[PDB]
Formats: sequence, structure tokens, C-alpha cells
Amino acid sequence: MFAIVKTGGKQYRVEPGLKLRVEKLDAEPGATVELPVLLLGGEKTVVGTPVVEGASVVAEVLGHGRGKKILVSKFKAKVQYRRKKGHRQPYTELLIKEIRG
Amino acid sequence: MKTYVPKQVEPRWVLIDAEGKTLGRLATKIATLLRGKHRPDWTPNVAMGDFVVVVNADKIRVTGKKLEQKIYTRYSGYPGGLKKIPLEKMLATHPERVLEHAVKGMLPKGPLGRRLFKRLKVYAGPDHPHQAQRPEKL
Amino acid sequence: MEAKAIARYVRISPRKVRLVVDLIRGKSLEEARNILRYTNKRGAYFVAKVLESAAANAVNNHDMLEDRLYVKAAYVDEGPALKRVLPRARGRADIIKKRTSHITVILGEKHGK
Amino acid sequence: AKHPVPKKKTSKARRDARRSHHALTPPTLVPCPECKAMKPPHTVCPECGYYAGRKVLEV
Amino acid sequence: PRAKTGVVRRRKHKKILKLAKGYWGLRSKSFRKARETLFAAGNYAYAHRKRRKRDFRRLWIVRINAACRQHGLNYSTFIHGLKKAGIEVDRKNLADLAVREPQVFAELVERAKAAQG
Amino acid sequence: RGEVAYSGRKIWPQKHTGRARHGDIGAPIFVGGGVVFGPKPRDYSYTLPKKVRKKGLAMAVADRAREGKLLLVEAFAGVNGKTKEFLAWAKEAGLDGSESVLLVTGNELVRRAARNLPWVVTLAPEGLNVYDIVRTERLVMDLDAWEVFQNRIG
RNA sequence: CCGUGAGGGAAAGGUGAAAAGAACCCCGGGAGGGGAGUGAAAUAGAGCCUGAAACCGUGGGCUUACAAGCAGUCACGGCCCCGCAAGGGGUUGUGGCGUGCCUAUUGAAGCAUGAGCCGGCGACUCACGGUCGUGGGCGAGCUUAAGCCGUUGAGGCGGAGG
RNA sequence: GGUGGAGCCUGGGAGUGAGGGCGCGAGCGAUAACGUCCGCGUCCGAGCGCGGGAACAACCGAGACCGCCAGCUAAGGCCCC
RNA sequence: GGGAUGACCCCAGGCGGUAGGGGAGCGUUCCCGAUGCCGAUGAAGGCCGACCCGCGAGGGCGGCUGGAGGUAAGGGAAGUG
Ligand SMILES: [Mg+2]
Ligand SMILES: [Mg+2]
Ligand SMILES: [Mg+2]
Ligand SMILES: [Mg+2]
Ligand SMILES: [Mg+2]
Ligand SMILES: [Mg+2]
Ligand SMILES: [Mg+2]
Ligand SMILES: [Mg+2]
Ligand SMILES: [Mg+2]
Ligand SMILES: [Mg+2]
Ligand SMILES: [Mg+2]
Ligand SMILES: [Mg+2]
Ligand SMILES: [Mg+2]
Ligand SMILES: [Mg+2]
Ligand SMILES: [Mg+2]
Ligand SMILES: [Mg+2]
Ligand SMILES: [Mg+2]
Ligand SMILES: [Mg+2]
Ligand SMILES: [Mg+2]
Ligand SMILES: [Mg+2]
Ligand SMILES: [Mg+2]
Ligand SMILES: [Mg+2]
Ligand SMILES: [Mg+2]
Ligand SMILES: [Mg+2]
Ligand SMILES: [Mg+2]
Ligand SMILES: [Mg+2]
Ligand SMILES: [Mg+2]
Ligand SMILES: [Mg+2]
Ligand SMILES: [Mg+2]
Ligand SMILES: [Mg+2]
Ligand SMILES: [Mg+2]
Ligand SMILES: [Mg+2]
Ligand SMILES: [Mg+2]
Ligand SMILES: [Mg+2]
Ligand SMILES: [Mg+2]
Ligand SMILES: [Mg+2]
Ligand SMILES: [Mg+2]
Ligand SMILES: [Mg+2]
Ligand SMILES: [Mg+2]
Ligand SMILES: [Mg+2]
Ligand SMILES: [Mg+2]
Ligand SMILES: [Mg+2]
Ligand SMILES: [Mg+2]
Ligand SMILES: [Mg+2]
Ligand SMILES: [Mg+2]
Ligand SMILES: [Mg+2]
Ligand SMILES: [Mg+2]
Ligand SMILES: [Mg+2]
Ligand SMILES: [Mg+2]
Ligand SMILES: [Mg+2]
Ligand SMILES: [Mg+2]
Ligand SMILES: [Mg+2]
Ligand SMILES: [Mg+2]
Ligand SMILES: [Mg+2]
Ligand SMILES: [Mg+2]
Ligand SMILES: [Mg+2]
Ligand SMILES: [Mg+2]
Ligand SMILES: [Mg+2]
Ligand SMILES: [Mg+2]
Ligand SMILES: [Mg+2]
Repeated sequence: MFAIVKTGGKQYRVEPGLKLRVEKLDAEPGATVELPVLLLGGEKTVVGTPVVEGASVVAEVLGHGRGKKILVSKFKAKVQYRRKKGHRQPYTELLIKEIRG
Repeated sequence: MKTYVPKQVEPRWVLIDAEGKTLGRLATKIATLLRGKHRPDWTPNVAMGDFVVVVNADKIRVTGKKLEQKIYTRYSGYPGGLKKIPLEKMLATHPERVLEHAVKGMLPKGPLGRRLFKRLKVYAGPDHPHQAQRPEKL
Repeated sequence: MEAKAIARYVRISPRKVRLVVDLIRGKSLEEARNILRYTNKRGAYFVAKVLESAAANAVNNHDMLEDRLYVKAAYVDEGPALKRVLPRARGRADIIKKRTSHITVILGEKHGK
Repeated sequence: AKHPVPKKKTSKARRDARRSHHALTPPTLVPCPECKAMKPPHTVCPECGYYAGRKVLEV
Repeated sequence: PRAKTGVVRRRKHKKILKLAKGYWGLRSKSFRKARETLFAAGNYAYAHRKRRKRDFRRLWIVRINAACRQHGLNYSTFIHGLKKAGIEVDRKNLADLAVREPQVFAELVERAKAAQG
Repeated sequence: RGEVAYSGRKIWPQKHTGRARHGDIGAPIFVGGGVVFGPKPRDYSYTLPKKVRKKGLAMAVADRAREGKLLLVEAFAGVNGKTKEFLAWAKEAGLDGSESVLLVTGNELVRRAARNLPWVVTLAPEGLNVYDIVRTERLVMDLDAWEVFQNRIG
């Protein structure tokens, strides 16, 4: 098919059997989440309004991971000001199942 | 995140008649065309705009008293080496320069921009030398 | 295989000899013999000396035939400098370094059976 | 210790880049026509002796 | 008891030297120069890990425009249409449709200019 | 810097040499120089409230008694300093080196016999101190030593 | 070593368990090497344990002669390298953004100070008083100093005194 | 009215006692000065962190805990750069 | 506020920063712990790492080098970065 869902503040182009990681969903690997949040379809379901109130895509949560570390270094000249922090964005990897529209 | 990357695509040519167009107003469009910001394939770091053959340069329109009053400057590193050439003289001789200079000063300035200019062929016109297709535009 | 030589602590500045050693790198033994034979530099003498020793090794020690031989590798590394005083004007004493080089030449064979 | 001095240490690149020309050029030789030997052109080498040309020793 | 430097300084030094691999000249061979180059990078990355977001708000917009321009309207209008046609979704990121689904896109335009005509 | 074997002579003139300003190669600086706030001899001993020492001595014992790991004695069959002998009486008493034992008694003969045992720490009754009671697992005093202990607790 | 002199005043430690310290052969005037041989190890071969960094080289991978820069960073792309894959490592062609560090100043990229680079040494301590705070002990009270007896990494006593 | 990194009381530790630009009200000056001296305010100082102003401490916008290949705005902009 | 004191949970605000104040931690030398425990099936140090933990200082584990020392939890001192 092909759809456009809204999850974790962002919105992705999902499809049949695949998926990357989205924000951190408070679900559990041993579960299935539904992103009722959905717009557009392969055959044009353009949510004439916010959402397509009726359709939805189903995705099974593979699990949760912790992104690659990013480093945030703050430095301010002529002031002995330095700060080093390590960062890891929690993620929940999904697997798209089907688009019920 | 979705990809975008268009990947190596054959460039299209474009023929333009400047007959009575006013440069500056024409020049701008040759620029957007030169960098191809008119196509959803737009990619900043790659030359992927159209090639642009401009014919009938010279005989180009310009308003006000820009003839005699618009001056082109050129500086040799020598003392008192600043030359002032009024528009009329540039058209009278080296007329394609008027349209090239104009367009040039409207392209990004680094290596790429420098390269897109090599993608712009101007002639005193009419008729040009490129039979590699040539969709005419307005 | 290959046959190594090396002449440690020669007492000629490296930069100076790297200069003649680069002339022979890759050439054949025979051809490299003629080069530093007519190369107008103090270095040649040393290089030739180590070059000829590697040749004498490749045959006697690892039997390789004086023919196939060619300088596969050759480079000259820097050895401990000899610090010396040089009386300058107005009392000033300067330290002139009499450098020293470790010349190394390694040989190999060209064609086969 | 006097007047002009270099402003900055010349970087390794800049130093080496200058010596792009210090590369030595091979001696020019040719085969001697009288004997099997290499020697510089227009010169009398020991090996042969030059069809008489005041040569070294030989019996 | 005497507590000499010992090994603690070589380690801190070679730590930084590693984050400097790849840098030009002394900016990768000497702790002082490297230490300095890093301060800057630390900052650019942070500074840039933001411009990025804007660098694409950018990209997408140049495209969405270029694309809907072949349909008779400009970026301004299009966005107004959508935003007004309530289909406030698209999301510059996903209006990449212009490249993949030129029809699913076009439909979106019609809807846009319709929301204004 | 005032105790190194160097002269206090100013090394180079104050001004115009192109060198840093220095005086005598005896100040903190300069490798062979002197040490800044280095250690000096000093007495680390302070007077601890006797009442606190008493309390602790008892507490140390009490605590050992609570685990039933205390064990006072009347006498020792294997007397007459001779490890073999103590090792003997040891079995009888329940000590086999499984636990470290603090054996305090005024009998030099017994003392002599234990002592060399890797698991035995030996003391004269009037030497009963907290540190030892704690560094050992089991405490073994004789009745004559349990008294001196008493004459010291309140 | 310096200074006429009083006087000043360095640097420099480590083969291996054992010299078993490399016979002899080969290139060389020697030095030095290559073999052989000793040894568990010879990149323990002799100012020889380990042997970092600056610095100098040889070989390879990516990449550069229309570009312009506090040398990096963000983004794509090419080539090379890992792993089955997803993914990752090296390099850098374009694009975007970018005014070294320290110090001192109202204000510094600053054409103000300091630093050639690296390694090692290098600066808020200790004693006794004082004043708060705090962890405990005892509290109409608390506490000993010198010294004495004991140990020989055992603690007691000692009320002068505060 | 007002629950605020408001106030008040007691005590421990400070640092600071070269300030600067802008606006407004005065003096000085020659209603000259990136001048000088006070008054309120505000920024810089310590926000040489971010956007705008071509560039630019103090002008306009706005107070940066970290992440996002999402969204709405501010000043300023919307012909090309 | 939960309070089953679960120091983990939802709720509510806040989190630019020089001089400075305050609070937590990392690492170095040495002492108790040690007549212990690691160690030639390799100590300390060195050279690598795209892996694991931590906000960070670091702590791991792995390969190479090295060839005889090292030293937990838990505390104690100080020539400690
Ligand atoms: Mg700066
Ligand atoms: Mg400042
Ligand atoms: Mg002279
Ligand atoms: Mg003289
Ligand atoms: Mg010199
Ligand atoms: Mg070089
Ligand atoms: Mg946007
Ligand atoms: Mg936007
Ligand atoms: Mg003396
Ligand atoms: Mg003195
Ligand atoms: Mg004197
Ligand atoms: Mg000087
Ligand atoms: Mg000393
Ligand atoms: Mg003298
Ligand atoms: Mg052997
Ligand atoms: Mg060894
Ligand atoms: Mg040894
Ligand atoms: Mg060694
Ligand atoms: Mg090295
Ligand atoms: Mg190379
Ligand atoms: Mg050009
Ligand atoms: Mg080129
Ligand atoms: Mg760049
Ligand atoms: Mg100053
Ligand atoms: Mg200040
Ligand atoms: Mg400068
Ligand atoms: Mg300067
Ligand atoms: Mg000054
Ligand atoms: Mg300074
Ligand atoms: Mg200088
Ligand atoms: Mg240094
Ligand atoms: Mg150092
Ligand atoms: Mg005190
Ligand atoms: Mg005090
Ligand atoms: Mg306050
Ligand atoms: Mg106060
Ligand atoms: Mg004042
Ligand atoms: Mg003033
Ligand atoms: Mg003043
Ligand atoms: Mg003020
Ligand atoms: Mg004032
Ligand atoms: Mg003010
Ligand atoms: Mg005024
Ligand atoms: Mg002023
Ligand atoms: Mg004024
Ligand atoms: Mg004043
Ligand atoms: Mg402020
Ligand atoms: Mg500002
Ligand atoms: Mg600035
Ligand atoms: Mg600004
Ligand atoms: Mg600006
Ligand atoms: Mg804030
Ligand atoms: Mg908007
Ligand atoms: Mg507005
Ligand atoms: Mg803060
Ligand atoms: Mg020590
Ligand atoms: Mg011990
Ligand atoms: Mg073994
Ligand atoms: Mg140690
Ligand atoms: Mg110190």
C-alpha cells in the first residue's frame, strides 16, 4: 500500500513489511501498537482534515534501544568555561504490519 | 527520515531569445535555471540545472538612462589602473559580456557557481551552434 | 626472498645521503652499480659499500644469483648526532650538529624459473 | 641573531614542498665501444683506453 | 607520601590526541594545538546540530515550491491552501511526495487551490 | 628552598638578557630547586577522651560476645610454651584456625606457645586494646585477664 | 668545569638465571652488517630491562596544480576497507556555517601579553592560637600537661592546671 | 490583591570598590568629541551564545539543560546572490 | 505528594553565566584490610579498539607488547591531577 503516519512528534512514510526507529514508545516488545495517527494512502486518502479518522497503520514493537552517543561540548573563550556531556536518544524500533484504511 | 538524492541524471538544454527582454529581469531567470531550483530534484551541492543557450544577446532592453550611465569597472593591479566602460560601449563591442556579467553576479560565488557559468552559452545571435536539442522557453 | 645490509653510524648527514639512495631505489644491481659509480657525491661511496655487501649476502648467505638482484627497498634512518662547539663572535658559542646516518639496502630477485 | 628573522616556523608541508626540486638526476653514461663498460660520453675511461688515447695499464 | 604525576598526564593527553585523529599538522600531533581545535569542533557540532534542522526546512521548501510551480501556483499559496484546507499535515519533510508520488502530490495541490477558490 | 645546598647568588641579572627573571637556583622552581609545601617531621598523636576509650573497649568485647564469639578460660591443659601443645588444647577449645583468634592471657608460657600460629594474635591482659579485638574474629581471655578487663570498664 | 681569589658547582644508575659477551665463514681498510652459534627471550648484542611523546624516514590506502584559509563542523556524494546483513571504519569532491588558546580589560581574531614542539619538575601547606559549623563522649560538668608504669606498632596511670 | 530562587531575623564564605554603550533630564564643553560629571532606565560587562542590522560588546528580536531529516512565530524579509 | 519510605513512581515549576558561594563525584601516592587475595595459563607500564558502563573526570573487556610484580569491597592519610 503506502501511508503517512504521525508518531512521536514526527511523521513517517510507512509501508507493508518494514520500519526504522521512532521516538520512545511506552509500550513493550511483547505488544502491538496502532498509529491511528495517519494521513494519505497509496490510492489517495489525503486527510481532508487533520487525520483520516478511520484508517490506521499497525506496527509491532521490535524493542527499545539507545542511540549512538552524541557529544555536546560547550566552550566560552577567555572565561575558563567548558562543559562536556554525553547523549543517547532512547528509541523504540518498530515493524510495520498493515495499513487499515 | 526519507532519502532524496536524485543521482546522476542527463542534463536538459534550453534555448532563449533575449530579443527585447530587459537584462536583470531576464538574467535572474537564467540563474534559477542555471542552478535548477525550478525542479524538485534540487540539490545544493551538485550541478544539476539546465544548460542555457541565450541567443539574440545585444539588442537587449535596459530602462532609464542606463546607456551612458551604467558603467562597468575593471581593475588591473597597476596604479591608476581602474577602467570605466559605459554600457553603450559594451554593447557596441563584446555585447554578450553584458548579459554574462549580469548573470554571473547572480550565481553563488564558490567552485560550483563558477562551474554553472560554464553551463551558460551566450551569443550575439540570432542562430546558435548547438544541435543537442534545445527547448525554447520564455 | 631478500638480502639485507645496513651500515650503522656512517657520519654523513641523512638528508645528504637520502639524496643518492633515492637514485638507486628500484634499479637493478648492475644498473645501480654504474649509477653511484659516476654519481658526484660523497654519499655514493657509502651507499655503494652497503649495496655491494647486500649483493655479497644475497648470494653467499641465501643463494640468489648476482643476476636477478635489484634494490627492492632502501632508506636511510637518522642516528645520534654529534654535538660540537662553534666559536661565534662576541663570546657566543654555537652548537653545530655533526649528524649521522644508518644506511639500509635490501635486495631481491626479478624473473623466475 | 640580527635584523630579519623568520616570523613563523615553516610547517612540514611548506618545508618539504620547497625541496620538490632537490631531487638528483642520474649520471649520464653510454656503453664504451671498445669494452663492455659504462662511462660518461665524450670522456676517456680506464676500462677501455680509447683506441690508444693515452690509456692506463694493459698487457 | 609523594604523589608524582606518574602516568596520569600521558593518558589524558593521548585521550585528546585520539579525538584529534585526522586534523591537519600539529592540530593532530600536539596536545596543545589539538586541545584548541577540539574546543572549536565541540562548539560547531552543537551549533550545527541545529542549523541542520533549518538546512532541511530549507531544502524541502525549495523543492515543494519548484514542484508545485509546474502546477500553476507558488509555495506561499500552496501552503496557505493546505494549512487552510485543514490538511495541515504534509510536513515539508514528507512533501517529498513531489519526487516520489507526483500524482498524490498534484491531488494535494488541487485540494490546496480549491481551499482558496 | 632555604635548606638546599645551593648558593643564594642571583643566577643572571634582573634585566636585559632575553631570559626569564630569576635569583638563586634554590627556589621551588628549577628541577634541582627546593620543594614547596613538602612534608616535615610531625606528631600525629592526639589525646582521645578516656571515657571514649573505655566505652569502645567494652563495646568491642560486648559486640564480640553477642556473636558468642567470645570465650574466656580458667586454665590451659597444654601449658609450658610449645605450639604443638597449644595446638592440642586448641582442638579441645574449638579453635582450629578457621577463624583468627585474639588470645589474651597473663601466662607467658601460653603466650609463647600460641604466638607463632598464623591465626593467633597474642596479648598480655593489660594490653587489651580495641584495634586488636576487631582485627581478629574470635577473642580468648583467661579469667585472670577477664578481671583486669573489668578493673578497666565502668 | 668556572673564577685571579673568597667562592660557585654539574651530568652520569639497570645485559642475562648464568658471559653462555657471539668460534668460524661471507662483503668491507675499518666501522658496520649478513649468516652461523649462545639463550626462555638478541627489536635482552653491550652505555644492552621496559622503552612513551616531539622529531626523521620507507611502503601502502583516499585525495589534491581555477582555486581563497583559526583549517574545523553539518549534509550529501565518490573511492578503499571490515561483516551474511543492518551497520561501521579510513579519505575528501562539492554545499552550508564559522574572528586561535591564555592573560589582561569598559572592550581582543585582534596589528595588546605569553607560548617553537614534546616529555618530565612546577604554586593555598604545616604548627600553635582564635571563631563559626559539624560527627561523637560526658554532661553540673568536661579534660588533663609534664612525667611515671607497660608494650616494642598495647595501652594505663597522672587533677598541677584550663 | 500578590506563594516568589519574594521578603524578614541570626550566623559562616565571599568577590566588588578602573566600568562601558544607548535613551531621557542637567552641568562643563563650543547643546564639538567613540568627550566629561551626576540623575532614572536598559543592555554589555558575566548573554563575543542564537536571529535581524552586509560585516559589528551593548540598535531591533530574544534570556541557549540535552536530542529530532516535525510545527507556529519575532525583528527583518519574500528579483538573483 | 505517593507515603505499604518502593529514595521508585505521577503532579508543578525551574535549569545562560565572569568574580564568587554551595553540593556531589573521578583519578594519583601511601597505610589498615594483608601470615589474605590476584600473578609465568603473564604483574606494573606501553601500543591499539568501530564493544560495555557513567551526564563527566573515568571504570570495564579484548588483541599486541612487556617479563615480576599487583592489590577488592570498606575506610584512613596527603609532596595528589
Ligand atoms: Mg571566540
Ligand atoms: Mg571578558
Ligand atoms: Mg667567527
Ligand atoms: Mg674572545
Ligand atoms: Mg637549531
Ligand atoms: Mg613530508
Ligand atoms: Mg521549515
Ligand atoms: Mg517551516
Ligand atoms: Mg655548595
Ligand atoms: Mg640560601
Ligand atoms: Mg646576597
Ligand atoms: Mg626572546
Ligand atoms: Mg632536591
Ligand atoms: Mg679561572
Ligand atoms: Mg635457539
Ligand atoms: Mg628484556
Ligand atoms: Mg629483569
Ligand atoms: Mg632497550
Ligand atoms: Mg616513536
Ligand atoms: Mg609516505
Ligand atoms: Mg575563472
Ligand atoms: Mg581542478
Ligand atoms: Mg567545508
Ligand atoms: Mg595588562
Ligand atoms: Mg571585568
Ligand atoms: Mg596575528
Ligand atoms: Mg597576540
Ligand atoms: Mg601590560
Ligand atoms: Mg599570558
Ligand atoms: Mg614572541
Ligand atoms: Mg610542555
Ligand atoms: Mg609536559
Ligand atoms: Mg587549629
Ligand atoms: Mg578550626
Ligand atoms: Mg535574591
Ligand atoms: Mg551573610
Ligand atoms: Mg571609583
Ligand atoms: Mg573611568
Ligand atoms: Mg573613576
Ligand atoms: Mg552601571
Ligand atoms: Mg559612573
Ligand atoms: Mg549606565
Ligand atoms: Mg553631552
Ligand atoms: Mg564615555
Ligand atoms: Mg556623547
Ligand atoms: Mg569620577
Ligand atoms: Mg545581563
Ligand atoms: Mg549580543
Ligand atoms: Mg566577536
Ligand atoms: Mg547580533
Ligand atoms: Mg548579523
Ligand atoms: Mg533558561
Ligand atoms: Mg509559517
Ligand atoms: Mg511581521
Ligand atoms: Mg548554571
Ligand atoms: Mg613511593
Ligand atoms: Mg600487607
Ligand atoms: Mg608459560
Ligand atoms: Mg605502584
Ligand atoms: Mg605540588
